[PDB]
Amino acid sequence: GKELFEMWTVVNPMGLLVEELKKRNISAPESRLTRQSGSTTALPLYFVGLYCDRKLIAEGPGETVLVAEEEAARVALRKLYGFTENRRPWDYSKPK
Amino acid sequence: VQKLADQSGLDVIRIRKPFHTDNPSIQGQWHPFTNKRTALHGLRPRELR
Amino acid sequence: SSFSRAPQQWATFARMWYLLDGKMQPPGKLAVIASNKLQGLNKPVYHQLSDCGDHVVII
Amino acid sequence: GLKYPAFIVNLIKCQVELNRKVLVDLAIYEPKTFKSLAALAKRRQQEGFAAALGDGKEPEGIFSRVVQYH
Amino acid sequence: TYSSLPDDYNCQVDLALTADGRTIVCYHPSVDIPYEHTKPIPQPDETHEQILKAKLEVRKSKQLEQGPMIEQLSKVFYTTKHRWYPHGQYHNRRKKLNPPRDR
Amino acid sequence: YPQGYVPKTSLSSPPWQEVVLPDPVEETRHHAEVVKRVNELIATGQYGRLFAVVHFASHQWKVTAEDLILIENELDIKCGERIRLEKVLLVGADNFTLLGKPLLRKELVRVEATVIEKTESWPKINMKFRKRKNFRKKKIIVNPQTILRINTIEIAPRL
Amino acid sequence: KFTKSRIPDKVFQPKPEDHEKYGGDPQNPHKLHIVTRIRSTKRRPYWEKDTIKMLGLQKAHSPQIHKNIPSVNAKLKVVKHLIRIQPLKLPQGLPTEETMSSTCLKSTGELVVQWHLKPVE
Amino acid sequence: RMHQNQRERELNNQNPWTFEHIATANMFGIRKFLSPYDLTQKGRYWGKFYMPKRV
RNA sequence: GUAAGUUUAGAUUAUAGCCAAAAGAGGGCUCUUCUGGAACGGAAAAAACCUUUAAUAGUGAAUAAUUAACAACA
Repeated sequence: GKELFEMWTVVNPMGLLVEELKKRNISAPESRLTRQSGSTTALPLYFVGLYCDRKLIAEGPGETVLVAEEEAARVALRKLYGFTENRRPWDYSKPK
Repeated sequence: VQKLADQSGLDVIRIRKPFHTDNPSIQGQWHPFTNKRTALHGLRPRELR
Repeated sequence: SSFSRAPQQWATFARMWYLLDGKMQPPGKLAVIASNKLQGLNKPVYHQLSDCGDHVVII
Repeated sequence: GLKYPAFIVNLIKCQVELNRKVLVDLAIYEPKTFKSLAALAKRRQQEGFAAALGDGKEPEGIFSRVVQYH
Repeated sequence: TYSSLPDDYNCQVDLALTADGRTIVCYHPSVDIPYEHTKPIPQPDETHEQILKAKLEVRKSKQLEQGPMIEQLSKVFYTTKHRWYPHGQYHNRRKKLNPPRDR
Repeated sequence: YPQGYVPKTSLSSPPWQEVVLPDPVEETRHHAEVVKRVNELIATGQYGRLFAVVHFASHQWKVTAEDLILIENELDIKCGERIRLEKVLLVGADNFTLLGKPLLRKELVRVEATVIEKTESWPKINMKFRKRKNFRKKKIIVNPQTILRINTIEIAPRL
Repeated sequence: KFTKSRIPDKVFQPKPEDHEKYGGDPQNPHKLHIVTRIRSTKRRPYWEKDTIKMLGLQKAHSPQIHKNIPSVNAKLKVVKHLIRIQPLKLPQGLPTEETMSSTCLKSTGELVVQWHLKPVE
Repeated sequence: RMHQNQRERELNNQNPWTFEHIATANMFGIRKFLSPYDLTQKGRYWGKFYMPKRV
């Protein structure tokens, strides 16, 4: 029940993401605003999606565009490293 | 004596729910934007462009 | 899925803005739609103690 | 786009015996699975409408076939 | 296009029956947002605290008195004024120190 | 103008719109193709966590691995013992789900659980409404309980 | 004064159309009744309360087996409004000592002598 | 003509259920709520009032 | 169809009812006679009308009663 970044502290997640994408020779992502609500009020909701080659890789929610954009980076990283929430459960079945 | 063996030391008091899960969702928790269609150019209603 | 705890909670309980057009409509039928969204009965996460209403704008 | 009576009744005619408590869990926590069930109930409703309007001996719907036990 | 629900918002539903007729198989892949349906981020001009301070601007009388301050707060968050007043010592001492947490 | 023709009016046609169902012959072919794809996904093991709906005792539980369940009666099983839940109504993954009518076949799905604790409930007060109620015309009810931990959910390519 | 009443005999003489509707041949009459109580005896006269106890119909929605003979029928007519009568049916024959432990009654009124809990196929 | 009309109404009535059958056969135990005269009058008379359309 | 009934021995309390639905009798009361009732659901609140075989734990399920009904000619 522990999320990755709760056990590992990473500042500037976007910077780490850029380097990782370079290693696999992928283009830098393009940030865009997928969904929006209540922008002018004091309780706004933002969805920001990182698009690569006009193809969606990750989407994240946040209170502000900067916060939401940073959230999208963490979602992307988790998928790359295969530490997603819906990943295969660990295996204690083996008696050996 | 047998009852004591089976028990764990946790307090015997009202238990709020019978079921506990740390991974309730596999497909993603519901939020208002699920089940809402997107629009071309991301135009909010009545915005002229 | 795979969001952090706080953004996940923020997204689920966010409040939405809606628009209704009242030209030539009967006032009673307009009220039924507006009352549904004001209480929050359009959300599967509705509870009487959760304050899950939305904004409604009528013209 | 479904009313409550139509959704619940048609699932029963498909031999699905999920109770109301578990259905709420799927809608909140399994949005894609709930949508699949929504289409199934709608289709069975349409098959019933076609069988009603058409009269005489006609083939029964694909999802309107009832498995039997003994 | 056998599915009776449009496939354009949440997922694509494909329903099939097994040969024996005892099981129903569901295939529901997710739908991604098209690039043509997005907007660019407004990079030119943000912490939520900064938004609040602009909203809760202190203009006249320096720190306002209770009443006028509460009326300002109610407008920003779309509530009534009654929400914002304090309570007595009887109610404050009943409150739980350590309420339970589920996960 | 053919016989039995009515000019279009407000009440001429029903409010609902009639639909045309797909033909049976082509649909069966499509059904077989869909089943084939899903079976390959199971065979290649392209899935993550699985969740199942299991009928146990007299109740239905949505379940997943590592979950805790509370049963409000004694079971006759020792602590630390493994069990198999045999009435399963639904198994699901990220991209596909399987529905029984009303139960899935034994081959497809296997769910195993373990007995963790055997206990009793906290005292519950029952006090019937009667004239001259009194404070001592009262009963305390305590019931036995057991706790199960779900261990694994498995599927096999036999659709 | 409210008192016991006697039904006219014509009520129990059927008509040809009734035989078609309910599907019972006026020959080869069935032997055993299935009776269930589907209403309450409160607010009813005491004679109806006593008969319901004689016929064993104390619990509602539980079937009781009785003989289709005139003496029994005289009592059933008294409480006709509180009960439901269905004729018994034995598609696979009367149960024997071998099959006594495998019978099961369906809602249709059929006492099958084999119950496997498996798809018919 | 009134008597002839009354006969016509009874013969062509499309209601399967009539006051006379239910009262005489005590369906529902309806006789708990009725008077002896109801069997004779067959629901056409109530107190001193005559009902012209009751069949 | 069904499980009570008589005899022997011992023992108090009670001896003013209430409303609904029938049939009468003195003319709205007042008596006499047969039936029913005393919800935690329903009829707006609701002793007396209607649904309701006892009483226990459960984040299961099928049902009962259920104040509403759809101004001319012909």
